[PDB]
Amino acid sequence: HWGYGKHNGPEHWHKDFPIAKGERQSPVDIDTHTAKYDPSLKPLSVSYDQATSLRILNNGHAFNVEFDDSQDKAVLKGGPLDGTYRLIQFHFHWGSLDGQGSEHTVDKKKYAAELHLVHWNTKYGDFGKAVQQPDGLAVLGIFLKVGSAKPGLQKVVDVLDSIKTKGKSADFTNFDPRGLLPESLDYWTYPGSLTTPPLLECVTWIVLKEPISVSSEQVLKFRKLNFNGEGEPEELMVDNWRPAQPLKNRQIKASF
Ligand SMILES: COC[C@H](NC(C)=O)C(=O)NCc1ccccc1
Ligand SMILES: [Hg+2]
Ligand SMILES: [Hg+2]
Ligand SMILES: [Zn+2]
Repeated sequence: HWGYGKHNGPEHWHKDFPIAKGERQSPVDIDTHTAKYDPSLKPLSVSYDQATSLRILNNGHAFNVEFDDSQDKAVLKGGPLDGTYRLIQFHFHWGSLDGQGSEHTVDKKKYAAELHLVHWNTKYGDFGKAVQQPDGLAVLGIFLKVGSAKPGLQKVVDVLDSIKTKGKSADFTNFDPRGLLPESLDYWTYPGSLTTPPLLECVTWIVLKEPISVSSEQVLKFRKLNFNGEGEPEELMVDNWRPAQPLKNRQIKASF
C-alpha cells in the first residue's frame, strides 16, 4: 500500500492513482519571479475563533487534527475563493532533517515542514461530495522553519507520545488553530490537488508567504512518530512529503 519509501513512494503512486501524472497536481515550486500580483483578489478571511477540534489521529502517513464541521465555525473565505469553505482537519508534512520537509517550495527552497489546513466548499453539502468537484476544497498552506518555539503548536507536540503508531488516536478538544498562523496573510494561490492519494484535483491552494518558526525540539518530536502500527518493527515517520510536480501552464498569483 502507498507510502513514502523506496518501494511505495511518490514515484510509484501513478500505478494505482493515474491522476498522479495529471494536469493540476500538487505540490509545486513557487517561482516568485513568475507569479503575478492579482488586483482582482479579495482579502483573505480566516475565521478560526469558533473552531471545534475533536481528536488527533495517526493514520500511518501523518497525523490529523480533525474538527467538527457539522456547522459553519472555522471557515475560510475571500482571496481567490467564491463563498465559504469549512475547516475539516489539519496535518503536517515534515523532513528527516531541517533542510527538507515542505511540499511546496519557494524558488526551489525547501522548508523544514509544511502545514495544510484542509477546508471544504459548503455549497457541496459535505467533504465527500466536495471532492468530486474542481472547486470542492481549499487548502491553506503554511511553511515551518526551525527557530524559536511556536507556543500554539506545543499542545499538538505534547499529545504525540499518545499516538505514536498507525491507527492510534487521542481526544483533542479545544484546540485553537489561530495559534498556528503567522502574522501576515500574504499568499500565493493556484489550482491543484491533494498531495496524498487519491491525489484529487479539487484544491484551491493558498500558500502563505510568511513562514512560522518552530523549535528544533518541537520538530524532533514530530520525527519520533511511527508509520508502523503497534508491535511492528519501527519505521520513523519522516520525509512524508511529496516533491514538487509539473506546473503545466497553471499560473500562480500573488496577493501582494
Ligand atoms: C486524508 O484523506 C481524506 C480526506 N483528506 C483531507 C480532507 O485532507 C478527508 O477529508 N479527511 C477527513 C476525514 C477522514 C476520515 C473520515 C472523515 C473525514
Ligand atoms: Hg496512510
Ligand atoms: Hg475534483
Ligand atoms: Zn497535506
